[PDB]
Amino acid sequence: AIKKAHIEKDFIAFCSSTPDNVSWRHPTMGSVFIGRLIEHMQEYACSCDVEEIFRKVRFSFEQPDGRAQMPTTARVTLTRCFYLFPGH
Amino acid sequence: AIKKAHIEKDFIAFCSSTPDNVSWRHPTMGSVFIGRLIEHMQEYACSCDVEEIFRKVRFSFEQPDGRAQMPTTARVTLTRCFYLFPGH
Amino acid sequence: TSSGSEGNVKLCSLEEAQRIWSAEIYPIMDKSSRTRLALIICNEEFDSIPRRTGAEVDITGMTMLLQNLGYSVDVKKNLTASDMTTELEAFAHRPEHKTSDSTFLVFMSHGIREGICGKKHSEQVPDILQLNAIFNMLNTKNCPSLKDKPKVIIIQACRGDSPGVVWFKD
Amino acid sequence: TSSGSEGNVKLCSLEEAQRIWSAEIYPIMDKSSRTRLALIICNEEFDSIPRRTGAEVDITGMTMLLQNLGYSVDVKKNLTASDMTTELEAFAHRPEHKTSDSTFLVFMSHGIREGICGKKHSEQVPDILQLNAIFNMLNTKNCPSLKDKPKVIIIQACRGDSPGVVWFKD
Repeated sequence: AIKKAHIEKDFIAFCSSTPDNVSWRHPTMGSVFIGRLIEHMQEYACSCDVEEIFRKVRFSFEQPDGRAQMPTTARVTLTRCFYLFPGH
Repeated sequence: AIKKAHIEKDFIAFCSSTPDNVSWRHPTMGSVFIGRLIEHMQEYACSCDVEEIFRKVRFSFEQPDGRAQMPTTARVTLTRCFYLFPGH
Repeated sequence: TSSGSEGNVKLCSLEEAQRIWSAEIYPIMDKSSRTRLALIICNEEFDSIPRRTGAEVDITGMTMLLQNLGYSVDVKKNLTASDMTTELEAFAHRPEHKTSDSTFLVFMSHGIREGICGKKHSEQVPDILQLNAIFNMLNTKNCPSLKDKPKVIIIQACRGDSPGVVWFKD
Repeated sequence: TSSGSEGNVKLCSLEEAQRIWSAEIYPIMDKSSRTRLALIICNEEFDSIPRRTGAEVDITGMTMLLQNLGYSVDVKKNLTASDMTTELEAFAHRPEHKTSDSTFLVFMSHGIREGICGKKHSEQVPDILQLNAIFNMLNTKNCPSLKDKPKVIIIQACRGDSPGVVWFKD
């Protein structure tokens, strides 16, 4: 027996900036978005689902300085909450 | 005094299906995605933020029938949770 | 009750509102002074592509829902991509957005991979409004009145010809 | 402690796990049997466009983080769009995905509006991997092993030349 399934489902993409816009990278400290994502994942993976962690990363970029960027969540087909449950 | 602000922020888009794929509409009952969105908004606006409501709509489409579609959240720059607080 | 302004939308109680309330939620303006706006663009009658039967049901449902959530709803029907652009530009310039905390945009039409079809659309001469254009017209540069405010875009449309399914054996 | 397998990632306690646990969460496979996979593609050295200094810091950080979250990490460096495609195709065919509950994809390179730049990219002859291609290669049709499983895609790249800011007076 064969059954139908959605061709595209359970995806989430997280980009370093909005369309048309630059993303910044420190020559010694690394990419701003990457460093910020790691920091938030380390802190919030235990209690927050992936979508919420990405939202928190976005909020941390809210106040623009000389080198501004706004990370974007794109093409989301997550039907459930993705919890990492670190340690498990 | 002038200050910098992000060109694109606080957006959320919700599409009726995934890219490349069809969206269905009943000739008398209306569009499946539209009817389903209204139903979920009526029920969950009181307790859930907009992003979570959209996720619930996605889950309701999980099991594919003869006319399948998977609604997609796109280009999200919401830095906070959007609660409708109906009645307020 | 359905007789009220909120209609069929389940109400949030004062105990529920305080249970949610954090510094990670969008602020909501006072109900007595706020002027919330929403826009529905729905294309039903087309020149070349078949008529969208049941579109009026979607208009009714969405219009009532957004009114129940507290938005004043502008409904525009059967527009070209150029007319949609002009209407979006006019919507972004509305002074009520300054005394609003958010907005909703609803698009309902035939659709392809490139975007949403206007009333004059055909495979010979395309009449398409891209999602990118909607975002640009409503962003901080072109709509400063909705800065820091949630902008929800809803699109009912095909994004291609594929059924969106694959087979698997259980 | 940082000496453990989870490193600097704060651990979820058993009391916290039950507090979260509902039928709206992705299932997690047994830790003893699961074979979680992750892929990092990072382009540092290019033919025409300048070198991405500090990319190694990103590789280290992301590699360690995903390992801390329980993923076996494959790291591939300095690839063209064609080579990225081939690597993605190979990743989608990995048998470990069948005994995995999820995956992470990380892309780190120079970028334009159309997508991510390969090592051979120039304005004369473009070498671009589009986001659409990544999704297609990892979907239910081309990667049935990750059906119903969360696929997280992370992209560090420019999406254009604009600074992404507008001015306003306070």
